[PDB]
Amino acid sequence: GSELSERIESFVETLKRGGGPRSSEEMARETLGLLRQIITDHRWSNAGELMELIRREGRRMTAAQPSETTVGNMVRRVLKIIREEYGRLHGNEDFSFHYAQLQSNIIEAINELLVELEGTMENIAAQALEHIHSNEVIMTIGFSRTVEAFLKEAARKRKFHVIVAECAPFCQGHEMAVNLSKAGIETTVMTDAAIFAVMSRVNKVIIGTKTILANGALRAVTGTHTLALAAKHHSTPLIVCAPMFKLSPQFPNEEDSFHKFVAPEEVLPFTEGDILEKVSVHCPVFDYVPPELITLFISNIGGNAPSYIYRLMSELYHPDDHVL
Amino acid sequence: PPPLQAVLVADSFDRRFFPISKDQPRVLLPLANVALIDYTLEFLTATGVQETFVFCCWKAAQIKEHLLKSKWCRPTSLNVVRIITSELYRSLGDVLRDVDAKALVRSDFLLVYGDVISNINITRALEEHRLRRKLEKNVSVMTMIFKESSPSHPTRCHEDNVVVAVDSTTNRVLHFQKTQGLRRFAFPLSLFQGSSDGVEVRYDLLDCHISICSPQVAQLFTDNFDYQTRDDFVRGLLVNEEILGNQIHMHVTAKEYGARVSNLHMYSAVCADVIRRWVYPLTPEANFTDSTTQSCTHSRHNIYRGPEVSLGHGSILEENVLLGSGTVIGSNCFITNSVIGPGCHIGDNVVLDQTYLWQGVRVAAGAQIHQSLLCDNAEVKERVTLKPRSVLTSQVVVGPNITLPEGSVISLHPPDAEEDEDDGEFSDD
Amino acid sequence: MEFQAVVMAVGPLLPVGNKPLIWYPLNLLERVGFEEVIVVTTRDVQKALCAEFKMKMKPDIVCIPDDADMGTADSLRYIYPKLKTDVLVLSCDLITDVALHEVVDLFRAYDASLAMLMRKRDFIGVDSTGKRLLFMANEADLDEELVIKGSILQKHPRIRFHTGLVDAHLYCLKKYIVDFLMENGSITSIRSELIPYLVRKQFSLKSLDIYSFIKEANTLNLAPYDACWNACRGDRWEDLSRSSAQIVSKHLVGVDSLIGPETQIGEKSSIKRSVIGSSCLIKDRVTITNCLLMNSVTVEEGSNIQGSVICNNAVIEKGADIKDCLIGSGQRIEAKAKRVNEVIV
Amino acid sequence: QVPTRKDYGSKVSLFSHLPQYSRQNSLTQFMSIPSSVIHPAMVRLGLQYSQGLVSGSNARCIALLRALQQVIQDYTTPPNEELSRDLVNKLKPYMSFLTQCRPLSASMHNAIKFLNKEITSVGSSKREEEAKSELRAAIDRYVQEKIVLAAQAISRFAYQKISNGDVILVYGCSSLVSRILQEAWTEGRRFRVVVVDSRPWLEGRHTLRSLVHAGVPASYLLIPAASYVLPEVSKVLLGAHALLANGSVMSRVGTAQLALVARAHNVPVLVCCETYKFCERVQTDAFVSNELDDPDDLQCKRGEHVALANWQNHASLRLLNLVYDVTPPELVDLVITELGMIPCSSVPVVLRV
Repeated sequence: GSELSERIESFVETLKRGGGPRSSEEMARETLGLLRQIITDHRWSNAGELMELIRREGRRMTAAQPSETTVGNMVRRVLKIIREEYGRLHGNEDFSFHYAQLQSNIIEAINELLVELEGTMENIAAQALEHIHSNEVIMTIGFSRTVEAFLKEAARKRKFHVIVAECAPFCQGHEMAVNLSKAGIETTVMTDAAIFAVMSRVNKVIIGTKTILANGALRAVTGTHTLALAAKHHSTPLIVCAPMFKLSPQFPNEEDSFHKFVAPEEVLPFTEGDILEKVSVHCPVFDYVPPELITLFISNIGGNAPSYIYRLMSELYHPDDHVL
Repeated sequence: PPPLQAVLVADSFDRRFFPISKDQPRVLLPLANVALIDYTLEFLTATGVQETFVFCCWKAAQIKEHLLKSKWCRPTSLNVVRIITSELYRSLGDVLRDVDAKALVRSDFLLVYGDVISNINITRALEEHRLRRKLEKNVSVMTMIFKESSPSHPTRCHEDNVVVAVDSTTNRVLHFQKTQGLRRFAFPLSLFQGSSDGVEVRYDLLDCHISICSPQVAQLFTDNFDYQTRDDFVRGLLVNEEILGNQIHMHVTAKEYGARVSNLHMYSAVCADVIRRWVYPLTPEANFTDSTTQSCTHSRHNIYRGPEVSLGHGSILEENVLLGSGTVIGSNCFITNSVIGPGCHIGDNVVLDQTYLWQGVRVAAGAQIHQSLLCDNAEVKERVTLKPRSVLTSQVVVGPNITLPEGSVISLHPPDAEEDEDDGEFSDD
Repeated sequence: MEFQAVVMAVGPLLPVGNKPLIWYPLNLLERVGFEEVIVVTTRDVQKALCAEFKMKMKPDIVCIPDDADMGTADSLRYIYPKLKTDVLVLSCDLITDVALHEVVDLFRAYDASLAMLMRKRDFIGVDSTGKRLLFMANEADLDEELVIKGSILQKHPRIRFHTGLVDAHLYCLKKYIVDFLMENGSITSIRSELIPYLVRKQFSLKSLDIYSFIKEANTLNLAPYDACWNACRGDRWEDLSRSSAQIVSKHLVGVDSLIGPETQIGEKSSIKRSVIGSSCLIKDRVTITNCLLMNSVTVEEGSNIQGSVICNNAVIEKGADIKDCLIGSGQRIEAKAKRVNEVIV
Repeated sequence: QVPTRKDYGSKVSLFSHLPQYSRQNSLTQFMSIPSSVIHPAMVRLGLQYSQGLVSGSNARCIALLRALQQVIQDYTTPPNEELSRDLVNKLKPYMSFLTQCRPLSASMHNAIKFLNKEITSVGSSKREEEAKSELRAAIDRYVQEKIVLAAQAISRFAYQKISNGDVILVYGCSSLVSRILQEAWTEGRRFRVVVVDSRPWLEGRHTLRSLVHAGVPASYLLIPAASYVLPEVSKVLLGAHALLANGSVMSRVGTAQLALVARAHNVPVLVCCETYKFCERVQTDAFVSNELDDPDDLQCKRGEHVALANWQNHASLRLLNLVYDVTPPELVDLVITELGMIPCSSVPVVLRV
């Protein structure tokens, strides 16, 4: 009553201000932890009112920061779990055709989900080996921990290069290049205005993305649109290493602030002076790669085309939970 | 560690915003249609302050009633604002004597004035300050905060420059002085006496007024009944440092941001700043305060637009505009850089360059406003043309065909406004 | 031809130490280019300073005696006739290991008009970058309030101050500043009425900058015998690449010292961390000294000393018991107990 | 003689044939101070190149032509040796020195070729005085009728291919494009401009602080995010540091990326180049002739601990930063020059005969 309430408040806070926790996987983990707290130690009797509670909570949990859509699709997945569990123990209306056994069963489903979600990096890693060959080239914009495990375990058997460009709005790919070269993968850094030059010398593009929309048109750290577009221009294949929970059943133009216009004090620093009263410096940190540039999503169940993602949608999130 | 208090003197102790400060205090003016005191409370909650002893002298009733329906008064907040107010005290020094006599605070508060617009995560500066303090037995009492800026940035008004001669080894403070009309600069050569290791005098600081303190600071304020500002406090301290040293310390920040609205020009600049995302996370779309009235939804060109604006035909919004709820922009309009609050009204062919509106304002056709605040309910009639910085507030009215000169503040109170309210600039009574 | 590196020398006196003093600026100006170098002399102690200066081993010089007595800048106006390009003045008193391809590099880099070396009252204000400077003045003019023109603070909003910076009097002037110095007469000193003036006049587009490169290698000396003693103490080790050509046996106590030719050491004498090179009578007992010993020395019969220097034509033998005394030039003190006080000269 | 500054750190495998000169160890260390083998003018210019003082190609060619005017003002003929030959045989090591400081662009190539083909066209019966005067005068006619009458006529052309309300896109520092806009605003028209600029050598703030000093609005965003402005954009007035012969447009590092995305959003691309940038050299891929920059500057000040503090301690890690990128000749649509708005692939038929 009070503990869960202060937890929800602290969580909507540290989701509304900045990045906390850091790794998106850890955000999924804490969202499932909070949702398990709610599904266990709250007040609800019928399954329908429980769905409505998860609704009028997730509305806020996703409207706090409407760009971090890991928590959003985690809510939607627990909703689909409620629906599937209802379908099972019903043997579409929502009557309390069953009781507290439902609670333990939902907890079991969420525990199985949390376990198969903890073992995500290990799966994508142990299946990375089947895409890389000796003496080739791999660009990785930004710094994604999953692409990181991918490219730092697929170097226990082969040797290549990883021309890791850097996200320019605020240089974060540098930590990526360092965390590779400490494992010794002949890396290379450059400034992301240097892509349509070096792209003629690239054998593959393992970008890391924040989300995957329905069409497969992902939503990834900025600049990745122009990288992906140069890749399409050379028809060098992209291997968008994006795990399962980073999926989301929304759609391209179904939202404003698709991007995330962040404090433009890091593009044109404040120390500038007079001219900062007339210019309107922009800063979108999240771009929108169109679908047909992508080629091969390495989910944690094996590769999948781009024009196959809607099946994963219909298998993960219910077709009526697209507005929540 | 113990919690981290923060005194909050929510009353600007000089009548800088006349004739407006008669209607409502300066700690309730809306920048982004949100009250300043909420900006500061949100800053303090973000940094992690456990309690903010909001103090008040002018219109205790108004601030108190506003703040009870805040998002902090409700018991869920991790930052339990406790409002203390009296009609006695009149200057910041009296506030410090108050927090010494009543003996409320315990350690390391944040003597921030009422109305800073900031998002400074000072936790690291606090930690470095506590290091400096427990490292040498309570001889570092005040760790001001300061923002980088080139000396010509428009958020810099003609009374806030602080040419602050600082040692550069441990970022110590040595001399502090405002520049309200100086083409020279004075520096007592006593700075150079001991530490030949460099005194990086700086003119690129922008006074943010977030000076940390300690219980010894309020103690020192009791020691002299003639301390009546943070400014002259640090001046007197750094003058008679030789006995009872208590050396100040500084900590500049580069990638954060923070200002303090003093007069209306700095207010204009800082409104434009909070409009153009310059202080994200604090920005309208995020709706840091929990209300549906101004729950805006971001858009391209930083042209915000709240719910139910129902703008008309050919009304081409240009850039940096906000639009609170309920408004209705007429046909063939043109708005840019404005901040149209809630409940407004607009006519035809009525440009609004750099203006600012608050609520209830109802501009009619033909008007051509510019850079000019218009306070609550400040109706306007047709075929009028305002001019820069032409404030007009608090149910004032302007009549047909009667423009105004350049700087012409008009309102309803007789002797504080430079004109009076009537069917124009003429016929005052 | 780009420079004509004249060398200020205005009031033996100068060529003191283990090597002649003027030899240090002259070696600095003949190690990095400068196949020609002008020197200046006056009638301060003799018009004929050139006669004895011509005993050197790098002759590519042009000495010029002058009138009775004057300052420094007036000497530059004196030599102005034979001056045609960017001047690089020095001070005959300079001992350092500066890569002058730093200072003149800084001058030639930003099309400047005045370089100057400087080593860490003299209120000197260097900008944030570390090279350009903004505030130069000594408290001889300003009384108790350091003043600053508000314009230079608006332009360069981060002025950095340094208190204890010893100048090294090296310069690299352009042409128009020397022409200015010639047309005007009110200025009778370079580093005291030109530098504060030139800085004071940042603007006359024809702007005129100035760049005071700071370093930590070595400094100059002067008549201060403390400074001279310390400078010789440092140069004893600095002379490794700047003895080097000597004919001596050294059969007693001495190591890493300036052991020069035209002498042969005997035995039974212990003085290390000392300086005795050419013309050495080292065969008698000499106790622990660790100090300088100038030219034309004469001492024997169980001596002793503690951090002191004895000038030309010195005679203190048969039990020397004194500490920190400057034995004069031509006095012989043998039977007396000298305390820490100086010698009558 | 003049040494050869050793490379810095380690390049990238695909770039062994290119010099990665740093900025600290300049090439004034190992020379005489009153420069003996090099002229004082040329050593000044080579230095203030390597420091990174003049970067805009027009500024490059201007400073070079002025230093060469100085050299010609102080050249003496050795006895029994013609001017028109010993002058060139003396100018060669200066060019090798400039290359040792910061590799020559295309502007300097074409300037040097003009000079080495104009000097040779002076008569052997011409004394040093009149020939030196005519050399100075020809250098002035050059620097006047190809970069000061060019910019004029090109501005007059691009003033009639710039509509109203369209948000012209620019890229970084360029004398010609900023002159075009500062002249196409104050001649009646009105528009917007959105400037992009890439790090580390953020040479766009130049265009900014030159635009918002003539009134016209602006907008500035790192070239990554330029995949997002391009919905609005109605022209792309790129800057080009060099033109080539296969039609390509070799310029600063982002230009290629920008042209590609601005064609895949369908906004028409342009460039602006003057008659003296139309070299005959061709280059399909911007890897065989670049100018690698001091790598140790990519490292930005993020948070309190710079991510690349100790850079070369890591064995495998190998920074680099290209400074010249080529656009394909198929995206470029215009090449505005003082003889018209010639199309892309029609450069070697026109600006070579």
